[PDB]
Amino acid sequence: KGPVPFSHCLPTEKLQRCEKIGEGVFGEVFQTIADHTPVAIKIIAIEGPDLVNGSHQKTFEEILPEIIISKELSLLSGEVCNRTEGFIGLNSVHCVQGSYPPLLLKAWDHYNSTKGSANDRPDFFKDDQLFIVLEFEFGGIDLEQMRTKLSSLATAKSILHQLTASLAVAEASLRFEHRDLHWGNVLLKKTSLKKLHYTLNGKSSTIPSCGLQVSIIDYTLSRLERDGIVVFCDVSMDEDLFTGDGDYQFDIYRLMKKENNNRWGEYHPYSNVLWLHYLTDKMLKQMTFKTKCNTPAMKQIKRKIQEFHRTMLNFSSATDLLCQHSLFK
Ligand SMILES: O=C1NCCCCCNc2ccn3ncc(c3n2)-c2cccc1c2
Ligand code: NA
Repeated sequence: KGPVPFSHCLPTEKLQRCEKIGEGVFGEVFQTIADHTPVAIKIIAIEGPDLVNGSHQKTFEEILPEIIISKELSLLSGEVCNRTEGFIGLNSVHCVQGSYPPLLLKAWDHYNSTKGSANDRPDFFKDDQLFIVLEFEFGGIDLEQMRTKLSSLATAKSILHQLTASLAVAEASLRFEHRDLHWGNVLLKKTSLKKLHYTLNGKSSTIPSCGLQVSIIDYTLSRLERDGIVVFCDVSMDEDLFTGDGDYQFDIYRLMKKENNNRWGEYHPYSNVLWLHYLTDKMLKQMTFKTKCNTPAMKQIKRKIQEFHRTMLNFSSATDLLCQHSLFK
């Protein structure tokens, strides 16, 4: 039948090792260890009548899109014709019932103390409350938190290339749009591989890693389709999403709406190009590299990224960028 107790997904040892790693209107994301293996746990309240972080809770039906999308993107690491590891593994999904575990509140508190939270402390849920718990592969640390930690603009180039490739592969296989690819949703993890591999419509290629593997996460707003069945988040009646300021990020939401005429069911892979532009913009303006571009070779990489910034909005998809933009030649 129905939901399982929190303790089914989060036994004592696993709860004791939880550290909060991020948040959103949806809820909370923690890192922990499951079977000696780091994982990320995303916890979303469903079906209740309380306001949570300023919104009503989703119904089970309303969470299925994100579950579906998470599974599809996870599957791309093991496909053949259109293959990428540039999203994240989905290990499990559960529906749990209970009040919020005190140990997760303790982790929540530590995060609020050190980084600050925009969320309601999740301590008001009763013992009949339902949640969806998604357990993901642990993908490393977000680009925003790594903004002063990267080696050089060659590393930035790798990151852009990886992101563009991953998005292209998902466009080709799934008519995917991420739709919220701010720099908090780009993860970086060390790899000893010198080259990373992807396959796009049957053609395989490689990207120099610069020692990092990128994972694109958080599919709250994402869209895709399969066999003409579209799965998406309909934000056509959201006001607040389109009225932010203070960062180019908030312009991207408005520019998406302009591109799609507020019809979020449609496929508009230009949204992927918009997010990639926003990300290039962050690379050129808000990162501090450990090695400056004061050699001719590194200056040259900078000029290519500036050229990418200046021209990429004339491309129609991540696929168009990957296949045709001079940056990737
Ligand atoms: O919805 C998700 N994230 C939204 C909040 C940002 C947390 C960003 N930081 C990290 C750090 C490491 N990891 N590893 C996996 C994930 C993850 N997230 C992850 C996976 C799927 C969704 C989200 C997050
Ligand atoms: Na990944």
